[PDB]
Amino acid sequence: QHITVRLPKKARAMIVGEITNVFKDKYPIADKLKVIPEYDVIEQDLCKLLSPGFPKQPLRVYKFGSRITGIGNRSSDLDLFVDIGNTFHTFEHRASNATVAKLRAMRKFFCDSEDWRLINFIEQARVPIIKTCHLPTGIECDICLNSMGFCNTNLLKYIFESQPLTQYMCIYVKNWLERCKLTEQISTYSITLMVIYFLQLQALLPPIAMLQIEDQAVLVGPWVVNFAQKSFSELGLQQLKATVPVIKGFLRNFFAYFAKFDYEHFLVCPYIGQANVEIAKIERMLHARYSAYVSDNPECSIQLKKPMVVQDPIQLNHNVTKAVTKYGLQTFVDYCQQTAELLEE
Ligand SMILES: O=c1ccn([C@@H]2O[C@H](COP(=O)(O)NP(=O)(O)OP(=O)(O)O)[C@@H](O)[C@H]2O)c(=O)[nH]1
Ligand SMILES: [Mg+2]
Repeated sequence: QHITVRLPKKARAMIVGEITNVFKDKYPIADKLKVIPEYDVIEQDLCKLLSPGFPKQPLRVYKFGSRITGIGNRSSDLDLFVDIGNTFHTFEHRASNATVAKLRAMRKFFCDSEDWRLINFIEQARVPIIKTCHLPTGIECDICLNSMGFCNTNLLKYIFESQPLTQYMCIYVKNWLERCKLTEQISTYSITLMVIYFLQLQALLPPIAMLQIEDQAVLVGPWVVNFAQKSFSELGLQQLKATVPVIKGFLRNFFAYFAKFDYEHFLVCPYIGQANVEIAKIERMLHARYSAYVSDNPECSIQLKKPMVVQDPIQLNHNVTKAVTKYGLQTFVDYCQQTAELLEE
């Protein structure tokens, strides 16, 4: 514990190499993948496959995840939420056995169909998923019955489009995480929220709470999933031109910030969007819907007694890094420190 975990060579080679890849090559690819014809085919085939099994039931498919927000690549999976029976606005604190049952019933169709290959069936994840290759396109699809990802995907799109610097940084840190082999502890989504929070502290992104001042709210259970698509100019937020030197400097400060962050006392909190949000105080700073929810359901409050706390800005009871261990956090912090050193001018 007294020794820093050495930054893996595969990451080191990417950092000391020019960041020009993302600006010139990976960004155009990521932006194209927000919309391609292949997704239409997948959604159609999913409807063709499943609606026979649920003939008299409403059915809609939603695309979400890294491809749809604009930080994906060629090899990314496509994340799909299949809503059977208009469950969109229903929130399940934990995947209900009925929901698992629904997914199990859906698995059979992928095994018997010719256009699909069942790759994996994951019942015991936070979000149970069917992992299946859409053979006509070769795209690996992760199919779930949870609407929240679609909702926070629409928020990230608004953020990325309003402040492209955010998207460049998420592409960079996503690749960094993969080269550091930290994906088992710190997910792409977690680090996306950390980029967003870091830029909120630079007065370049709004607190999400400032986009949900109600006058109306769209809810999934107790969570407010819509938001006002405010002009950044009416928020006084300047929209930066992303240049290689601008991205490099913000990346350097991003890594230095999370290298020195106090994870024992503070949490990453894009909902509040302010510095030094205390773990001991966050639950009283959340609004009436959260307060009422945990009052009646104390067991569903955010998990704060964990090495690393990164709060989802919509599903406010979700610590996205709740799985990070003491040593996983140490590794992340050590890598951030060495990365910042390598990015120094
Ligand atoms: O803790 C989590 C993880 C994931 N998600 C939601 O699930 C989506 C897909 O989750 P994901 O694990 O596929 N992460 P993603 O951003 O797609 O990146 P990649 O590694 O390229 O797949 C994310 O983009 C979020 O919308 C959550 O809402 N909470
Ligand atoms: Mg994904």
